[PDB]
Amino acid sequence: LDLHRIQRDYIDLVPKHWHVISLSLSDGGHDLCITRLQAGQAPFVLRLPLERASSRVFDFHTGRAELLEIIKEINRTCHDSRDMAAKGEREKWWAEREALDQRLKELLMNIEHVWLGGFRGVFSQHGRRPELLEKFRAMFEGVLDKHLPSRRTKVVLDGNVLELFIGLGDATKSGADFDEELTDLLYFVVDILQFHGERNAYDEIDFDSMVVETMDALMAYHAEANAAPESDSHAHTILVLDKQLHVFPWESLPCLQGLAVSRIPSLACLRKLLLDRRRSSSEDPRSAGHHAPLSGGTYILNPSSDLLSTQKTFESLFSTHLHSPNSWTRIISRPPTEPEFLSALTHSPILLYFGHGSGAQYIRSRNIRHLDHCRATVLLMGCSSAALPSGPVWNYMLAGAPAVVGTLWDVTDRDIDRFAGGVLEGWGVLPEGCMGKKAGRNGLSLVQAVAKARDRCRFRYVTAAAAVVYGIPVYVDVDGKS
Amino acid sequence: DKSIEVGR
Repeated sequence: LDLHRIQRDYIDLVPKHWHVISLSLSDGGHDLCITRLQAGQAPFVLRLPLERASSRVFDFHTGRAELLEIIKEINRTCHDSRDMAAKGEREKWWAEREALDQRLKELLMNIEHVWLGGFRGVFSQHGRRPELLEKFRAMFEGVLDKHLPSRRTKVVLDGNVLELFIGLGDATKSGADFDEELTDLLYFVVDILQFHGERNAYDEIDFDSMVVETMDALMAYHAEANAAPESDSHAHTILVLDKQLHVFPWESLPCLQGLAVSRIPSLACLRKLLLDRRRSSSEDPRSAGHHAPLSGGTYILNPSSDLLSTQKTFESLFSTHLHSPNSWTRIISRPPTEPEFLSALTHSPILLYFGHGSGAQYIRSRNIRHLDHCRATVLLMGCSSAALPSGPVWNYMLAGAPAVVGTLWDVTDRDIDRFAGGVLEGWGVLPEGCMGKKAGRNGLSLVQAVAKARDRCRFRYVTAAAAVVYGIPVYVDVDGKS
Repeated sequence: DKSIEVGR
């Protein structure tokens, strides 16, 4: 009823090639609750016991404690930098950060392996192929008929359950191994049957054989699916996270790294941003996003004057490509006044903040609330600009910023600059090849650009995993005007 | 031997 009302009043207004994923914990923190919502689709509702493998492993408290310890040490490396700066202390500094990168990598790997397991396909953005799914249904039902003691009335599985198998990915690729994932999903199927009154004992089921036959069915699905590949769906995922789950870099889970994923405080917030989308100046999936003109942006570069490498990296590029030809406002090597900051938020389609922190030292959060409307899509390239709910990102979302890019923890200048440069190139703010005068530009959504830009960092986990975007997909409108 | 990076 409430899921019915949520579907009708919120989700069915969301672009149909996007989906919304809600992540929360059960009372004791024993289960990960995942709800996938999509316009015109029945909801996926999952409750995943984190320790389910044991009775067939680390609990939430253990995982979160490990994460927070890693983050604490990462933050320490970002500021002990100045003191350590020498010539052989360099080696130790880089070694420490490499070790932390590996630690965080392994934590995310373990979360994906143990907590998500075979349900990682719930995050899949693959397009629905109704005719192929029913072919898979017939084969899979054949597997159940052959192997379940209960079939020596039959429960009929929902299509969304079958889509979890498809969502594991291309089973025909070299290196593909779905055995553990498939085992996890076969337990799920047996448990669904059990729930609806078709009962079986695990011990009487040859799961290993079902895995082989199910994998063979998936190879048949994907062989045929690959003959008509998905060209460009502009699929996007929006995460709604419960309070304890924001600190996790979900987007950097191995199975999510390639996907365009953003976060949103609430469904109410998502709905508001969608109703305020600007159309491009131009059956076109890009039309689902907000379109921000390239003209008239603002960049705030090295406002505290001490970030000389960051200034050096971008100042000439910004003068050449933004200030000179596209009427951008520039604030360089001086602090912006609060009126300047508020004016940029009000008038600029894009605001680039390349400085320390979130910029809260220059503009009060409550004045971001007083704004009749926040026009700007905002990139907060500084330490913990989206971290630790209440915070700067919260207020930009309240103000109606279409999107805000920020960091979950502290970062260092050159590596976040590599990321930022990648975002601007992918998004089309700067021409391709600028960071490596250029002309010709990409047109990824901001969310797609952020996901791709994580590749640019020396540390995918220590640096890039910090980077997240709150809001909806934003496209640059190159020839557009406000 | 790359210079230590400066904090955000």
